[PDB]
Amino acid sequence: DQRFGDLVFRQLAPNVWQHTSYLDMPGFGAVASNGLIVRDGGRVLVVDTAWTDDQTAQILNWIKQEINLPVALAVVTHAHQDKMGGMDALHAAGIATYANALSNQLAPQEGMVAAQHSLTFAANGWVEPATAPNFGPLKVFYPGPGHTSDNITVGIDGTDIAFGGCLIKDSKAKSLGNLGDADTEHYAASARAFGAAFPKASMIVMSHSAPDSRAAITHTARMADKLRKLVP
Amino acid sequence: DQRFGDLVFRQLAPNVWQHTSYLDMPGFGAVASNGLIVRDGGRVLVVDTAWTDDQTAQILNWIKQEINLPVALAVVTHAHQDKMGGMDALHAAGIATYANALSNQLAPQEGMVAAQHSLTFAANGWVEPATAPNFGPLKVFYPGPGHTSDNITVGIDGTDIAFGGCLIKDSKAKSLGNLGDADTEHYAASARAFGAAFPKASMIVMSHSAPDSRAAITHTARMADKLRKLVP
Ligand SMILES: [Zn+2]
Ligand SMILES: [Zn+2]
Ligand SMILES: [Zn+2]
Ligand SMILES: [Zn+2]
Repeated sequence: DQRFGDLVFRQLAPNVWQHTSYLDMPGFGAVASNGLIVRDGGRVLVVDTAWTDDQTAQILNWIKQEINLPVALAVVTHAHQDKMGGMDALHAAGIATYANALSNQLAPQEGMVAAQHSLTFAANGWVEPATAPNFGPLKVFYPGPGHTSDNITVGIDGTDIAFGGCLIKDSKAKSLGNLGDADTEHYAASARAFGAAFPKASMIVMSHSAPDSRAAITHTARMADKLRKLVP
Repeated sequence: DQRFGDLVFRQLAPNVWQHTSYLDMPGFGAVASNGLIVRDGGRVLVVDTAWTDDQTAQILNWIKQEINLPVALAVVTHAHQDKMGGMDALHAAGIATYANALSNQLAPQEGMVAAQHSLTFAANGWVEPATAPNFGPLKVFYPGPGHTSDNITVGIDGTDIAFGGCLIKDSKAKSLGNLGDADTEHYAASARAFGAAFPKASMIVMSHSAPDSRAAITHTARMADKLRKLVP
């Protein structure tokens, strides 16, 4: 695990790294958020920003020093601060940014700055390739509402890795979330859709926990299931 | 205002009618649901099905008898029974059907049959015209999650009418109704988006009330304001 400033990096495969940023906040402590960095031939692809523009810049600085390839594009997984808080740093660096159209639509409402481009999805959940030009091994899937209405998901082709973002909870989590933009009705089915979209992923990377097995997916849907009846 | 089988039709403008149908529920008597019929030159456009296939067939029969123009297409406003229950009646009649891609994605989970085509929306909420061919005066807008994640909205060009579907409740409603699929965080902003998208609409048609003034929007948005709670 390479430390770089306030960011931590963990190689998950040749060509794939997890980036982790921390939001240092009173009462709680540091809240971790994870994203991905993927080397695809002669360029780098990033999934998710860090919490802040300055932390995101540090990712880019780490990429420069450790990998020394240019960053072609970033995909951002939904319109929350842990995923899109550093969009300005990506834009300032001349990186082409992508998000779900709905994520761009909601961005202003949240405190976020919108990605430059909007991804669109088929009825099957799969991204319309015309809207995701040159994503290389990044396979982008919209599993349905869950953690959020806009949440998207990313598989990394030629690896066992799939990224659930904040949709999939840890195999030992007890809660699905605190905020009313989680879709309690559909969550379980969204969790499962994700699993069905990347049936070969054995390593399941997520926003707030160390990578886990496919048990995270099962656990997350099960939770979602039991809760559906208890929400006031 | 006219009765035809177990449906009710109400002319709202030259060229525009409200269709009403009823589903007996155990919770209480007949529950009404409203949709639209629009004459555009030499063809008819339909917004929303009735609750059932049979009831939707009667809408077609009424169109035949009262307007006697062919039905070019139907747009459906979200994946719930009152809006999409009659999809099979539309497809058996050879009518081209459209829904939010998300509505089509969610359909199976919801007991619904998917539309034949998927609508896609820009970051600003307006429908991508390439996905909505020949919609004539139908101006389709996705205001953001509210009643449902997938709820869409329709303005009728050259009229004062805007259709909020189940997003908007009338200005005298005691509640926002069923919140099971609702996005409590974004609802108020989605309500307002709708209003901002059709700033000239003075007649606001909705799924479960008689047409109302713009006060319905304000009232809806304000009820929804009371749903956002800060969570520690
Ligand atoms: Zn989030
Ligand atoms: Zn998160
Ligand atoms: Zn509904
Ligand atoms: Zn309804």
